[PDB]
Amino acid sequence: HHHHSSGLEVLFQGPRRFGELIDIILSTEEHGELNQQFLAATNQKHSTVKLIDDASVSRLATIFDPLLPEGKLSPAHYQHILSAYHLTDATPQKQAETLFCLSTAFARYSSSAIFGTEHDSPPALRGYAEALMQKAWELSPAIFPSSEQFTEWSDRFHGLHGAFTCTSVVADSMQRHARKYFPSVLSSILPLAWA
Amino acid sequence: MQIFVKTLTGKTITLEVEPSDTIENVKAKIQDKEGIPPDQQRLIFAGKQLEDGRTLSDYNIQKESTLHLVLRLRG
Repeated sequence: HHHHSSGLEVLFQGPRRFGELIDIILSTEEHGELNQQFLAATNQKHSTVKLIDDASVSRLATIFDPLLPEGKLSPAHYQHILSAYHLTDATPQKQAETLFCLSTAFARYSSSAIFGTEHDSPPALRGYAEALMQKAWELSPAIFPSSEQFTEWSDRFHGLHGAFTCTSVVADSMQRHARKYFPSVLSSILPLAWA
Repeated sequence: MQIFVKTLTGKTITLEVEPSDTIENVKAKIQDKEGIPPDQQRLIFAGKQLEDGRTLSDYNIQKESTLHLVLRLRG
C-alpha cells in the first residue's frame, strides 16, 4: 500500500535520502554537532548559524578534504552517493542530473541564505559543490547548456578568472536550469523548504 | 623550482618559481595561470600571511611546498 500519491512520494523520499547523504558526509561518530547543524539547516530557507569564521573553515576542511582528493569526488565517496540514491545501475544522464541537483543544494548551503553571509562563504562547501558539478559534467555534458556555462559556474565557485563569487546567485542560476530541464530530479533532491 | 598553490576550495595551481621571487611575483604568476587579480589574493604558508615585498626564501618555502590561497568568496 502506497500512503502517498505517486507525484507526492518525492516529498517524503527526497528528505529521507538527503538525510542519509548527510550521515555519509558528516559522520555521527566524529561530527555529531555539525551533522545536526546540517540537518537542521534543511528545515528553512534562512539560517542564523553561519560557518564562515576561521574555526568553522577549519572544521569543514577536516570533513570534506578526505572526500575531495585533488579537488574531485573520491571514487569511494561517489559510489556512496550512488548507493544512497539507488543509482548504481542508472543511466549516466540520470546520475548526472542527480549530481547536478546535489551540487545546487550544496551551493545553497554555502550561500548567504544558509551557512554563508553576504561577503563570505564556507570554501569547503563551495569546493564540494563544484566537484559534484564536475562529476555531473563528466557523466553527461549534455545536461549543461554549454561548456562555457559549466566553466562560468565552476569559476564562480572557485573565484577564478575574475568571476563573481556570490553563491546565492550561483545556486539560483543552477536551480533555475534544473527546474527548466529536470524539475522532477530537482524535487527529489532539494530540501523542501529550499525549493 | 616547483611549488603548489591550493585554494581553500580545493583548486591546485602549479608554479615555477625561484627562492628569490617576491610574494608579489608569485601573485602575478597566479594571475597568469588562473586570472585572479593580485590585490584579491591572500597567500598563506605555515599559518603566516605572506607579505608582498618579501621573498619566498624569507618564509623558508622550499621545493614542492604548498601555499594556501585565500580568496574573499561571497555568499
